[PDB]
Amino acid sequence: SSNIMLVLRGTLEGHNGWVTSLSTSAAQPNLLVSGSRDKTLISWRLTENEQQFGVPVRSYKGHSHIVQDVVVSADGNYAVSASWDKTLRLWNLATGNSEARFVGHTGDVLSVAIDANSSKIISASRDKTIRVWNTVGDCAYVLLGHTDWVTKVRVAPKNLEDVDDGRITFVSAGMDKIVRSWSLNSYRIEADFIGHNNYINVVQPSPDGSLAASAGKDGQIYVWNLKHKSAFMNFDAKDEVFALAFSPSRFWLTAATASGIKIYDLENEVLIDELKPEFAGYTKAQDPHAVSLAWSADGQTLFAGYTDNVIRVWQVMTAN
Amino acid sequence: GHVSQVYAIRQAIAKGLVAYHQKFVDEQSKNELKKAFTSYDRTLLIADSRRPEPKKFGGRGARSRFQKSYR
Amino acid sequence: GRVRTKTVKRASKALIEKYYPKLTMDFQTNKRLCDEIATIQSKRLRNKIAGYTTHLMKRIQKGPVRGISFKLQEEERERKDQYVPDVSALDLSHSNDVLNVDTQTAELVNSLGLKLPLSVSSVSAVRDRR
RNA sequence: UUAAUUGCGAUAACGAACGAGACCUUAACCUACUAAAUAGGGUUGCUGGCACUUGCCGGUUGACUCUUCUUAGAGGGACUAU
Ligand SMILES: [Mg+2]
Ligand SMILES: [Mg+2]
Repeated sequence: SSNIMLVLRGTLEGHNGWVTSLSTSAAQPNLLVSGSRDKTLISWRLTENEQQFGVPVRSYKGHSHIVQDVVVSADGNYAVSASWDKTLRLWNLATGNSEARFVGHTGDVLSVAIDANSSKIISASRDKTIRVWNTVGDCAYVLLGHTDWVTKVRVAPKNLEDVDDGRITFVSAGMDKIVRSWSLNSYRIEADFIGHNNYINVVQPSPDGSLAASAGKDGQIYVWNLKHKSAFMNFDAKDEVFALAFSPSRFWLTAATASGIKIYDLENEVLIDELKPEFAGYTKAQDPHAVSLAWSADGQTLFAGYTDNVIRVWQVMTAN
Repeated sequence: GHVSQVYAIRQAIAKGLVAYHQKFVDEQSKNELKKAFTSYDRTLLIADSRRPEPKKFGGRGARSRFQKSYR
Repeated sequence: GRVRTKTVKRASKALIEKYYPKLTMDFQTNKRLCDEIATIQSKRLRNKIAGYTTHLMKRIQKGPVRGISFKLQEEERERKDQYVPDVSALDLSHSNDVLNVDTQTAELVNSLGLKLPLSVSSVSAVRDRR
């Protein structure tokens, strides 16, 4: 069932380091902000004309070191960048200048999260801590509880929780081999998740916000319930799964293995498609793996940022 | 000196154009300018790294030496 | 003339042998790891140490290499060592329960006072010219 | 193989010490941080001249503001990285 084929449609050249992270806003479907190892963000405008799927719009210089995680705002006009210089930068997606410079992490920041609304900034850093900031730039909360580095923090979207609660729930993980849930208003702990043999490389809550997918070094992908606080399922990728991403339309998990990109069909608990682009002049032992994954707003296109300094887009083209 | 100043103005004008286009114009224009520039006298956007070598005793030059008598 | 003298090589070897699960393929991540898990005095030596650690990690990923060892590799070696075939490689499981011996060892078996299933065959005393 | 008794190694040699390297000073690169009437810049004053269109080149220790260059501290950066 669902004989869905996805084919590479364009390549977004222009970066100069590994495209570490990607982000897309639901409101604005034709804009894509990508941060790379070249210490710069790039805003891409997507064109449905010919070979190139997008067009770079603005490069955001101002970061001294590696840019790890990139998050766009809900409205699609602001972008928060986490870099390896222990600082966070807020950028106006049109002006190109920085608005706020969040400072306070003693270790280089690895991930950043946007609030459901435009209120709070959640940042994870190597200093074993999480920081909650306002949009102005000051740090409101210093959440502890992790004894090692925290690599990924992405907010669980509130779908239909009771009506309304004014409570902000997200997850956090890193080299502590644990996954933690946090609730904000106040701004304290929630349930835990201990399933990983090795340390967690990346976590990503489902678009609805009730499934949390975590991945690690051993390629052991775990899927948990947050609102139920229980395990949902478990698979093995048998490679290095660098990044993973849910899909808005389909019930799918893209996983960036060290060898290629797997897609897991969640309802059938079986992988369906594998993505391995064709490079040239290599030795098949160091083919550029994927480090960043991001689906489109609808769930029609997939953006993958590789170590070959390239964004490649796979458009879903169901060949019957 | 004179020619050093001239090359400084060259670099200043080129880098100013590129930075302005990056800041307020567009990415494609900036990359086109960089392709036009760096394909011609790479120093136009990249500062030269060669600079004078400190002098040393026993030599009237930075790397030269005095004459030897030998007899 | 970059040869990476004793100190960096030994330090990287110990780093791999004590921290292989945490080490990665990337230079920058391993650089931060070197900063956190080891007290390298200067930073040029830290960078050299991380670079050689990455090189040794890449060599290990390509395959097993001499000198360095760690828990995972030693466990895999022991597991491969514990391999014993369930099928028998002796006691005439092959050659339809017949072993081929010449006359002399047949007389050896006879004079030993033992009756084993033998199969006499002359050894053609003519020797190969090599 | 290395500039190197520098390493890979083979081994009645095993472990080590000095030297080399490491290390400091200096020269780079920092539109990232801290800042500056004993360094510079912008806007605006108060003026000079020419143009006459709102602009150009100036002067002022008059104000507001900034740190790109100039400085110097903490740091980053290159480890033969891919
Ligand atoms: Mg001279
Ligand atoms: Mg400066």
